Parts: sequence; structure tokens; C-alpha cells
Amino acid sequence: SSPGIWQLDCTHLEGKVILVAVHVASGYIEAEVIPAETGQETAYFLLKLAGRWPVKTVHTDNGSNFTSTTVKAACDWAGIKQEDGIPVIESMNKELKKIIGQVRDQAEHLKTAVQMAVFIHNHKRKGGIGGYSAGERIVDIIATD
Amino acid sequence: SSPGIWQLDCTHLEGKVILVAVHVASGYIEAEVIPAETGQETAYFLLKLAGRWPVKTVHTDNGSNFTSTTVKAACDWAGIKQEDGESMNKELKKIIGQVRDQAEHLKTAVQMAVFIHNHKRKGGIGGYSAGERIVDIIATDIQ
Ligand SMILES: Cn1ncc(CO)c1-c1ccccc1
Repeated sequence: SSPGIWQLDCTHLEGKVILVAVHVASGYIEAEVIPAETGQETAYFLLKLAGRWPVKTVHTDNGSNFTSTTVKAACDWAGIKQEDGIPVIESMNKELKKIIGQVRDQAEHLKTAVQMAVFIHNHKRKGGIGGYSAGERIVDIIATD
Repeated sequence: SSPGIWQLDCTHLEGKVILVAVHVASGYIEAEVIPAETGQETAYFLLKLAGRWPVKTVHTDNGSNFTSTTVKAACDWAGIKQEDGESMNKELKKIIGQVRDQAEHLKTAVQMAVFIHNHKRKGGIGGYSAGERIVDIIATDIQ
């Protein structure tokens, strides 16, 4: 689908909250542990995302952190179309948790283990030895020239 | 320069620390406000960077934050070569001033500045933004 389309969700592990943005066309992920699923935390994560990739549209789970006017304000500022409650990706949250289990014993804190897992996911060749990683795919899809 | 070379810098503002990474060939920036310039905050910044972009080499200032065993452990794990030997960085500070009033806290103004820097077209019609350049450089290098 469009190069500018992201899906945002949340997943919970060890009592902490991980916000995950998936670039729908490529399966590339961005993720971070945050203190809680608040408006101010969600808006900050989105503003960081939109400053790093060209984000036109976000699909959300319509959680209350999304309905907040702080999130709406960020999205307006960044020119992002927020599509709440609009639905390979339900087992993205599952995929990321698995990878986190494989590195968890190399890091003292969960937040570091999440970043390791993001690194592994985005570098992973899919479709066997002849294939491409989510990382290669997102840049091929969004490059304008 | 090569597609995998970054330069990393700290800058100090309104009483806080900003870590700034410039992708040298594109001028694209990543930045984060951190409470203090520690070896743990550095390593965490570097790992987030390397899971996002193909980081092969980072050029840094001499600081002990870049020297610490945790940054060395992160660099070895992520495959980053470290080397301890600024026009997009004065630029970033200048943008922070121009929008500092658009926002409540520093953290937010910094990410608005990164947004504006990376999306801004340079030159006239036919030009590119830094965000366009990095993606183009790296996509070309893959093919
Ligand atoms: C209406 N709504 N609100 C939140 C969600 C979760 O995507 C949904 C939804 C669930 C399944 C299919 C379509 C929307």
C-alpha cells in the first residue's frame, strides 16, 4: 500500500509499555519503551517518527492516548492523517516479543533489549538468501530518485 | 562519503544535553534530548540509530561517554566502528530558536527542529531534502 502509511500499536511486557510503528509496505519497525500510554508520550513518539520518515497516514488502535488532543495537535502540525480504528502485523507484536526473548539476557534493561530486537527485525533477510530485509525494502519503496 | 558514516555530537541548551547524529553524505539528522551525557545514554542512542539506518562508522568527540564499556559493547554488537578523530549542527540550534515558542518543552522543540531540517527542500525546483538524500544514497548503494 502507500509508501506514507504506518500502523501504530502498543504492547506490554514486564509491566512496561512499548509503542511500535510499522511501515505497512515494508514490515520495517520503530519501537520504544515509554512510561505509560499517555497523549504527551504518544505525540512525542509520533513527532520523532514523522521527523525521520515521510509519514502521511497513521492507522491506530483508537486507544485513548490517540483520541487525546495532544496527539491530534502533533499530527496536524506534522501533516499526518490520523486514521483511528482502521486495521502480518498482529503477529508483528508477537514477532517483536519473540526477538526480544532471544536478546533479553544480553541487556541489563528491557529498553535496551527492545532496541536490539528492532535492529534484528529490520536487518533480517526474508524470502531466503535471495531476498531483502525490511530495512532494504523501506528505502527502496520510499526513495524518490 | 560512504553511505554508512555518521558524525555524533553533543550540544548544550536551556540547561540540558542534545545528542546529534549527522549522516555525513546527506546532512540528514537524528537527535534526542537526554538528562545527562552518560555512557548508557550514548550506547542506547547508538543502538536505536543502528536498528534504523545502516551504520558502519561513527565519528565522535573525545568524551568519556564514547569510551565507556557499554558503548564498546553496543558498538561491537551492532557492528559499528568507532573513531574519536559542524554546519548542520549550528543549523539545528538556529531552527530550535525559530520554533522554540511553538512548543512547551525543549524535548519537543528539538524534534520539531529535526522534522523541519530533514523535510526542508534545499535549492529551487529540482532540489531535495536531506531525508530524500539519505534514502536515495542508501537505496542506490543497495542496487
Ligand atoms: C472500530 N475499531 N476500533 C479499534 C479497532 C482495532 O483496530 C477497531 C476495528 C477492529 C476490527 C476491524 C475494524 C476496526
